[PDB]
Amino acid sequence: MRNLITLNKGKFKPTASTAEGDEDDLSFTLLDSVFDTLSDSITCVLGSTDIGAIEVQQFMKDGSRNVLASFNIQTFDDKLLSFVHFADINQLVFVFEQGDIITATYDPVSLDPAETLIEIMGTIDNGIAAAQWSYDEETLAMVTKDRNVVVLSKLFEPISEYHLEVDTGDVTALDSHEITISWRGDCDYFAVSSVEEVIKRRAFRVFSREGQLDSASEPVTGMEHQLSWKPQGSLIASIQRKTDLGEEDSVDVIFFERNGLRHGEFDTRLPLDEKVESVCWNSNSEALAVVLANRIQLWTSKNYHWYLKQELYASDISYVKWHPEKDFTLMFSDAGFINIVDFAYKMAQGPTLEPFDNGTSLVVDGRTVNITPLALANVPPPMYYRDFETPGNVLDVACSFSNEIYAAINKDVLIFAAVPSIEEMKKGKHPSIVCEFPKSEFTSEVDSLRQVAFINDSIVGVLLDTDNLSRIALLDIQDITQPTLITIVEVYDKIVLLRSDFDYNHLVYETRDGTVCQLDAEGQLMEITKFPQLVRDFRVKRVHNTSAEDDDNWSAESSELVAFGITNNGKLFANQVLLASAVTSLEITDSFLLFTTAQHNLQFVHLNSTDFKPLPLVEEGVEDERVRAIERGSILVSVIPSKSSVVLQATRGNLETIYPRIMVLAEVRKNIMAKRYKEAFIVCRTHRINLDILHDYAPELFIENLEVFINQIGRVDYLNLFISCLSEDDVTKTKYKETLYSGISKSFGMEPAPLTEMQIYMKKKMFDPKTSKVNKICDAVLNVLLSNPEYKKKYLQTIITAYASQNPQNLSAALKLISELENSEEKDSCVTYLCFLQDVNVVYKSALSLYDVSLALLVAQKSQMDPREYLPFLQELQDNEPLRRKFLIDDYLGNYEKALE
Amino acid sequence: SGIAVVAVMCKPHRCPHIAYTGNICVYCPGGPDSDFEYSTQSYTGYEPTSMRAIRARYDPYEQARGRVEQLKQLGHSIDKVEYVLMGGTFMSLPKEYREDFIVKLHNALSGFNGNDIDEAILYSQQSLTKCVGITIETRPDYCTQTHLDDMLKYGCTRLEIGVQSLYEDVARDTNRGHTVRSVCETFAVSKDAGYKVVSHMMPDLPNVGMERDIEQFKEYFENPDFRTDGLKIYPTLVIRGTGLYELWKTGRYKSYSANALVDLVARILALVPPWTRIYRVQRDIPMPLVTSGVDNGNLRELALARMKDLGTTCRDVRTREVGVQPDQVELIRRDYYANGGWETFLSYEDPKKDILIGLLRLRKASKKYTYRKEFTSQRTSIVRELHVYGQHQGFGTLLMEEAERIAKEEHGSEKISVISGVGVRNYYGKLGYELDGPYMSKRI
Ligand SMILES: C[C@H]1O[C@@H](n2cnc3c(N)ncnc32)[C@H](O)[C@@H]1O
Ligand code: SF4
Repeated sequence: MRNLITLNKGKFKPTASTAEGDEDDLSFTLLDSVFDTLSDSITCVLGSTDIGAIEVQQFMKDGSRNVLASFNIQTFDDKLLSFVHFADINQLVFVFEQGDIITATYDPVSLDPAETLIEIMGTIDNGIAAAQWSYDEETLAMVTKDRNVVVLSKLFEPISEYHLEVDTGDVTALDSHEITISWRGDCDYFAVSSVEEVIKRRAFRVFSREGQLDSASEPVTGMEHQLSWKPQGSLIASIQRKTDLGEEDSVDVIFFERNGLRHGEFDTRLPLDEKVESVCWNSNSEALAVVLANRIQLWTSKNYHWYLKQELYASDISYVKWHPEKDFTLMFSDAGFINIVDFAYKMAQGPTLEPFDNGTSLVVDGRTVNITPLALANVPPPMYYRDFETPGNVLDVACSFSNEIYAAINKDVLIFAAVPSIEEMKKGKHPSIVCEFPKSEFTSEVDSLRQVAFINDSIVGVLLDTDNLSRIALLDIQDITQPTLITIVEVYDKIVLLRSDFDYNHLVYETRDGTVCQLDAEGQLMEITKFPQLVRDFRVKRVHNTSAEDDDNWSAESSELVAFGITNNGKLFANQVLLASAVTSLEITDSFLLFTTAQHNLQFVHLNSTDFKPLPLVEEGVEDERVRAIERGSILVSVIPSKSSVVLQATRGNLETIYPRIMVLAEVRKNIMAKRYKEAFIVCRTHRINLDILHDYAPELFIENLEVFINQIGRVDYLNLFISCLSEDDVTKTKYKETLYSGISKSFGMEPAPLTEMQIYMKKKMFDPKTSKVNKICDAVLNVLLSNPEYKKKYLQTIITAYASQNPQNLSAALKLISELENSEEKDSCVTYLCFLQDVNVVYKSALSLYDVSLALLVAQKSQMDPREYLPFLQELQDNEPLRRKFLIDDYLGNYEKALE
Repeated sequence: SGIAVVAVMCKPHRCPHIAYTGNICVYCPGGPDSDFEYSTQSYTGYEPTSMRAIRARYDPYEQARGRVEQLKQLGHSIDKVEYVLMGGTFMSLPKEYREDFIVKLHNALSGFNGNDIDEAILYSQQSLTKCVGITIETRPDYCTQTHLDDMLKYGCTRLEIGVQSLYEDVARDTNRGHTVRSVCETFAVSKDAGYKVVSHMMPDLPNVGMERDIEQFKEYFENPDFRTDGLKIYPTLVIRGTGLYELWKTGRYKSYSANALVDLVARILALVPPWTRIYRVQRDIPMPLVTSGVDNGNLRELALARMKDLGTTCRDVRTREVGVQPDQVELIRRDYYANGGWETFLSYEDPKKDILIGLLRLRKASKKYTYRKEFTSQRTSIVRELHVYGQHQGFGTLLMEEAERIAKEEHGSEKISVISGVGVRNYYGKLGYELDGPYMSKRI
C-alpha cells in the first residue's frame, strides 16, 4: 500500500572536446554510459561511425571533468556492444561487432590523454553478435556472429567453448533478430536468447559459468526478444505479445524459471501496435521497468498483483541502466542528454487530528486511484474500497483536510474528484470525477508535473519542474468547478519533496541542500531549518510546550516548528539532533512521534516538549511503556488516534493493526479524570489491562465519587469482576508507569527480577494491618450499598464478594445476612457462589461457628464429603437444648475457651 | 484437559484415478494392489493406528469405541473428542456406505441406535461426551457442490487436501491426476462454505531440486491463492513396493542427505505466518520399513535447534501457546486476502513472551462463489473457528463480542453464521444464535 515518487531529475548533454576547441561538432553521437562505484562519478563514451573515432569522459558530481582516452580504430563503420570500468586496475575495455577487444590503460594522478596503451587481446573470426559482462566483473559471455558462444575470464584467456544444436510457438511480425544476454544476480549462470527453425521459433538456453548447457525453454508463441532475469533467483520476465483474436488479444509480461518452464503472468495495458524495446530489473528486486520507444514505466508487485506506481516520459530512448549499489536510481539517454533520476517511496494519506480522523490511504494502480479509509473498512492491500477511474495514468495523489476532495495528476492534465459527505461515502458511492483542468492555463508547454498538495481544502498547491529550476503553483478551488489561478510563486532551487504540514494550514518543501522552508496560502516563504543530509521522507508540525499540571509554572509559553525525517541509510533527525540511526519508516501524530527501528521494535516519542536529545539504547529486557516487538520488517502505514490504533504492513503483504499500550492508557486516563467510568471501563475489559486503573490513578477522586461509580457500572457481573481481581501493590508504580511527564533521555526502566523463594517469604513478612489498599476500598464499597434498602436488593451478590475478599476474611458477616433471606431459594444461589471463590470446608467451619445448624447443612452437601459422616454429627446437635449446643459446637472447632464459657 | 484425537480408518479400497490414468501415485505405498497384507492405501499395516484398525476389521462402531475407552484407562478424563478420518479417498466410496459409516461414528458417543443420518446428529447434539469436529481428508477433485454439502450433513468442519506440489510438471509426472490451477479454485468454494482448509506439501519429490523447494514454499504464503490455515510437511520416503522404488533401483532418483534436509525445514518454518499451523513435520512410519530418505524420527526438534543459531524464531501458532504465565495480554488482529475473500485473524497475544491465548477466524462472503442457499438472500459474514486454550475464562465471549461488532460496521452484513460442530451447538444457543441447517446463525 505504498507508492513511488520522483526525487530529482537532472539532464545535461555530454559534449566531446574538439581538438580545435570550438563549437559545431560534426556528429559525436552518444554511445553508452556506465556508473562508477569507487568515485561517485559517471563514465560515458562518445564516438563516430563514419570515421573510426572514439571518446571517453568521466563526470564527477562537482562540475569537474576528465578525459581518459582518445584514439582511433580500424574497421571504420561498426558499433559498440559492451563497456565497463573496473576503476581499480584503471583499465578500459571495448567489444565491437567486428570482433575486437581493444583495451586501454590510464594513470590516476596525471589525467592528461594520449599517455595510454592500446592492445587487442583477442580477435573473433567473423563477427560478434552479443556480449555482456557479469555482475562480479570476472567472466564474459559474448556470442559470436557465426552462431557460437564462448566464455572468457578477466585476463582474456579462454575457459571453455560450446557450439549449439537446434504446441510449438510462432514468431510475431514485429521482432528483429538480435541476441540478448542476462545474468543471475549471484553469477555462475547466464542466459542467451536466440532464434531457431525446425517453423521459425525464438527460444533461449541457460548456461553455467563454464560453457555447459543446462536447460532449454518451452515453445511459447511470439517471444518479442526482450529478455531479463530477476536477480533474486527466478522470473526471466519475457513478454509474449498475444496475437490470438478474441478477448485474449492483449500484450502481457510472462515469467520463466531456470529449468525453462512457465510460471506466472501479468497484463500490460497497452495498445498492440507499440514496440517494447527493453525490460529491466533493479539491483535487488521489487521494481521492474519496461522501456518503450518514447516512454518508460515502472512495475512493482506485492501480493502477486502488479502496479504501475510511476511512469516517465521522454522523446527517444536508447539504453536504460539501473544503479548497482544503491537502488531506485537509474539513467537513460534522450537525444544525447544523459539524465539521472532517483526514486523513493511515499504513502499519500490524510489528516491525523482526532476530528476528521477517518484514516485514509491513497495508492496508485495505473489508470485508477484506490482508496481505503482504515477507520471505516480495514481492507487488505489486494482489494480496495470504492475506487474511481480516470482518463489518465496517475503519477501522484493527495487529499484535502475533510478528505472529501481528491486530486490526481497525469501528463498534461490535472484531474479533481470529490465526495458529497463522509457518511454517504460509506453508503456505497464511489468518488465522482468533477473537472479536468488542463496543463495550458497556469503554465507553458515546457514544464512538467511531479507532485500536488492541499491546504485547508481551499487552495491546491502543485509542484512544477523546469529543466533548470523549480516552482510551485497555487490554485483556488472554492467553487471546485471552473477553478481560477493564484500567483505563480517561484523559488531559486530544485525541490525534492512537497507536502502539506500537520493541521494542513501551510505547505512545506525541501531543496537538494536539505533546507526546509514554509509557504502560506498567499505565497510567503519562511525558512525552517537545514538538515545535515538529504532526507527522503519528512513531517512538519508546530509542537507546544506543556508542563505537568496544565498551566503550572506558568511564564512565557512558547512553540517551535520541528521537522521529523529519516534519511536514506536510516538516521532519524529532528533539527540536527540525530534521534536514532536505523529508522526505516515513520508517521507523526498529535502528542506522539512514531517510528520503527529495524531492530524489530516500534517505539514512541512524546511531543509536549521542545528539547531533543539522542535516545537511550533499547536492550533485550526493556518493558517500559514505549517498546513493542515487531516481527521481521513490518512498517508504518497509518496512525488512527481516535481509535487508539496503529496499522502496519508486513513483508508478505498482510495488514496488522496492533493496539499499543501507550495510547490505550492515554484515553482511559482522560475519561476517569473526566469522571466517565463507563467509557473507561469498557476499554479496560476489551484490551485486558489490569482492572484497577480506576482507583490507582486518582486514589482520592474514586472514594469521594464512589456512588457515581456504582450507578454508572449498573451491572452485577462487572462489579464482581472489579472487587475479586484486586492486587495488593500499586499498578501505577510497577507496570503502568505513566512515562508522559518524564523527559526524553530517561533510561528505559527494566523489568524486576523474578521473586524467588526467599523473596516470597520476605514479601509477606509484613502482613496487612488496617492501612492496605484492599481493605480501604472494600470497606468503601460496603459503605454505600449497606445503607439504602434498594442497593442490597439488586447488588446483594457483590456484598458476598466484598466481605470474602479481605485479609481478615470476614466470612461471618457474609453468612449472617444469608440466613435472613426468607423470600425464595436464594440461599442456594448465593452459597454456590461463596463456595467457588473459597474452599468449601473453610466455608463449612465458618457456617458451623455462628451457631445455626440449618445453615451448616446446605454447605456440607456441596463439599464432596461422605454423607454418613457429617449428617449423623449434625443430627446430634439438633435435638439438644440451645445452651447445650453451644458447648458441643466449640469442641469440634478448637475454640476451647469459647467452648468453656 | 484438552481435546481427544481418535483416528479411524475406512474400508481398504482403490483410489478413483487408477482407471483413466492407469495407476495410482508414484510415491504412494500400500493399498490393495501391493504386498502389505490387508492394509489401507498410503499405509503399511505396522502403524499404531493401522494396527488397531486391522484387529477391529475396520468396523467403525468397534474401532472408535475401543479407542475412546482406552484413553480413559490411562486416565485422560475425556469429554471433548474430535474425530479425524484417514486412509484412502473416503468420499470415493459408495453413497450408501459413507452415510452409514458416519452414523456409527456418532453412535459411539451418544448411545443412540439407528441408521438415519438426519436423526443421529440430533441425538448427538445433546450428548455429554460431545464431538467438536470431524476431519475428513480427500482429493481436490472431490470438493464440488455435491460433496461439500454432504460433509455439512455428516458434521464435518475441517477437510484436508493433498496438494504436495505447486508446479505443473510434478503433478503430471507423478501421475497425481489433477492440475494445480484446479486446486486453487476449489480452495475458494471450500473457505466460503466455512471449512478450515489444510493442505499437504511434500519436499524432495522427483525432478524438483534443492533450490526449487524454497521458492515453492515462499510462493505458498505470498500468493493470495493458497494461504491456508494449516500444513503437514511430509518429506518423501522410499518404500519397498512403490513406484519410485524402481527409480531408486536403476539409479535415476536419489534423496537428500540428512544435513541438508534439516537445513531446509529450518528455513521453511522461518516463513510460516502467524495465522497457519504446522501439524506434522514428518509422518509415523517405522524406520525399518523405509529404505532411503529420512534417517531418524526426531526431525521436529532438530529443526528447532538448527534455527537457534541462525537467530530466527519460528512464529508458529502451534508453537506459540501455553502448551509460563501471561500476567497481561493485548488484542491484535491481522488482515490478509485469501482466494476471493477478506480473511481476518483475531487473537490475544504477548509480544514479549511470544505466546497466544485465543484465536478466531472470520471471512466476508464473496460474490463470485458461495453457492449456499443460506448465504445468498443477504450479505453475510462467516466465522470459521473459535479456539481458546487454558480467571482465564472470558476469552471466548470477548472474541464473539468483537467479531460481531466488526461484521455490522466494517463488513456491512445482515447475518453472522457459525460452522460449529454438533456437540458444541449448545454453547452458541446461549449467545443468542439459532440453527438453520448446518449453520448456527443470527440476524445482525
Ligand atoms: C495421504 C497423505 O499421505 C502423504 N504421503 C503419501 N505418500 C507419502 C510418502 N512416500 N512420504 C510421505 N508422505 C506421503 C500424502 O502427501 C497425503 O497427504
Ligand atoms: S497419494 Fe493420495 S491419491 Fe495418490 S495414491 Fe496415495 S493416497 Fe491415493
